[PDB]
Amino acid sequence: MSEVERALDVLLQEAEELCIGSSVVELDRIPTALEFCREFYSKNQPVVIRKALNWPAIGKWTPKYLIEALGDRSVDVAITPNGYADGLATQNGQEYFVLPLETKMKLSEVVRRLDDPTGAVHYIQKQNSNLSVDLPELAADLRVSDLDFAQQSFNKPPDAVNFWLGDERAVTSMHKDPYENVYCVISGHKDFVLIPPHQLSCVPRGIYPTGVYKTSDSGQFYIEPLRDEEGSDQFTEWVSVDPLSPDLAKYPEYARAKPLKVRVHAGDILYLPNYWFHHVSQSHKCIAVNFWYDLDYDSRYCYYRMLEQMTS
Amino acid sequence: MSEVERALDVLLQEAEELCIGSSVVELDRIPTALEFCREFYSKNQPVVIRKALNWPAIGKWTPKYLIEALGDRSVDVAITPNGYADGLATQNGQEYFVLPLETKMKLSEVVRRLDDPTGAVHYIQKQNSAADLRVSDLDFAQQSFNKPPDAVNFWLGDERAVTSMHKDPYENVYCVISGHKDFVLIPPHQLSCVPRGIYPTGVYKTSDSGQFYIEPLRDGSDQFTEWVSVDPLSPDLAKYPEYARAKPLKVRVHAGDILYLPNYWFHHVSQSHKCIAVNFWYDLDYDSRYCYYRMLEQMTS
Ligand SMILES: [Mg+2]
Ligand SMILES: [Mn+2]
Ligand SMILES: [Mn+2]
Repeated sequence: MSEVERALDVLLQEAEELCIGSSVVELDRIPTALEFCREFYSKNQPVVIRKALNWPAIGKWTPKYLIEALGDRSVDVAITPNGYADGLATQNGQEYFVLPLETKMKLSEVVRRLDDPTGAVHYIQKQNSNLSVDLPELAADLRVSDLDFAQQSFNKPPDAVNFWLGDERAVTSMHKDPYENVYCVISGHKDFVLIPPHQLSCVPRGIYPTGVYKTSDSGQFYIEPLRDEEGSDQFTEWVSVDPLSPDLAKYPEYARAKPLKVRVHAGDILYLPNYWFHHVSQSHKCIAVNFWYDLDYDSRYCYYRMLEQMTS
Repeated sequence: MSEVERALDVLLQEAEELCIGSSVVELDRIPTALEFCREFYSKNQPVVIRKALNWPAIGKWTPKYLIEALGDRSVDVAITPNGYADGLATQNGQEYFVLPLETKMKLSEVVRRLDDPTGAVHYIQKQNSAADLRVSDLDFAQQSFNKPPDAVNFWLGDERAVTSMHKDPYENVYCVISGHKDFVLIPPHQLSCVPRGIYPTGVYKTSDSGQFYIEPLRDGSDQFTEWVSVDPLSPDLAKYPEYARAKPLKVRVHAGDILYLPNYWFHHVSQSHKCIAVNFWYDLDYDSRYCYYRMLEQMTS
């Protein structure tokens, strides 16, 4: 055992014994601002609040209603053959991190293609504050003030408000974000697998060549590698494990992770704290809105960077 | 640089660019419980609140008044020859970590011996948990700790009494009643910059002749203690060059001020002569920072 490995062992053993990040707390009532700050924000600890929201959207947001309310405008949509936008796929003996095929099409076309269980996998996943930038009308059916219990801890308005509408086959592969995340399912349900930052040494991460999904004149999908001016591949660091069916012989370290499963239904709120690993699945035609707030830096970020150094 | 040292250098580089724990925040008024939780508790960030308390004590309490109040009672007094209780001391060519000679003498003699610079260094340290204090003024912090104080300690002592650098595993709310207290503080993540050593523990004892000496303490093979080796006021940067990378903070806390010293922060304390203070300890609520700190301790072992 190296000294670095001994230190990582100490970290994991202490966090296990102290029950750090070992569960998703489940509440039936929205907590006070002080409660949220003390018990979840300051501990970097996820919580799900059941049936917290009765926004008008939760009732009325249907694909048909959205087509009418948005005037059937053209929307940006991501397409993959496999359902893994921003995810690993193999071609000609090489594993790539692949970006989705991104295109524009009328919302009605998106919905028609969500109804074809055979064709390519579609997802309105653009994030980048796509709700407030590209679909501001939708904001009228939300009451963001209801999120105050959490916002007072972040102490700033959302840095992004995002809209998700997805196929059942669209899976978000495990990754982390540098934001505090308040996730609100409007219709259907989302299934989360979550892993806390301090378990970084149990999550295998690899450096992969990057590609993008393109389609041939025949409509056949393939991966086009991104190979830049310097000649080399364009590389991306990405989580290597599939949480739904992990290969513990290939990745012994993942045996030491304790992933947490939570399902979030229409009207539920999920607080996903900054730098938590998450893998996301969804019911068919699931609609969700999420609010991202920039993180307030402390020593835990510096420790996380140190862990990245140690596990490199 | 080795693997462990490359990791520590990454830690310190990231904390230096973000200036983590680079300043003791200064406040004019007592914050809300939410403000304190969001800004200070959750960030492990020390803060000093100026002229925050208007307790009766701050006016009344003196050696003279305390005499008449408790009535010349016998009190728990700590005594040292050098003024370094829980500090390092040399004897027989070997450096020891020495606990204080603890005794019980009546409080009128304490005051007499305080202004004799000829004698030993004395100070009173009591853990009794009154009507001259408005403890509710600290609710803002209590609500963030979500439990009453685990201890309330009274302190009265000599300017010669120096509390050497060390860390505590609890949240500290320090309230100065009379005089001022000088703190040198160091963030926990700078542990690798603070040189530590293993020392044989002892206790101070007086002779037939009243002469002080360190009695090596034992359980046989005698006990040992890990203790910080550097003196922050006159550091030896040639003997301890890693300490050049630490960035200590200095803060003076006056009568009526409140200092929040977060758990596991290194601190070296001094004070004016006959300074009086109280402080409230709260047992920490364990989080990821503590686990990282145990890891960091393993890396600097
Ligand atoms: Mg796998
Ligand atoms: Mn994400
Ligand atoms: Mn202390």
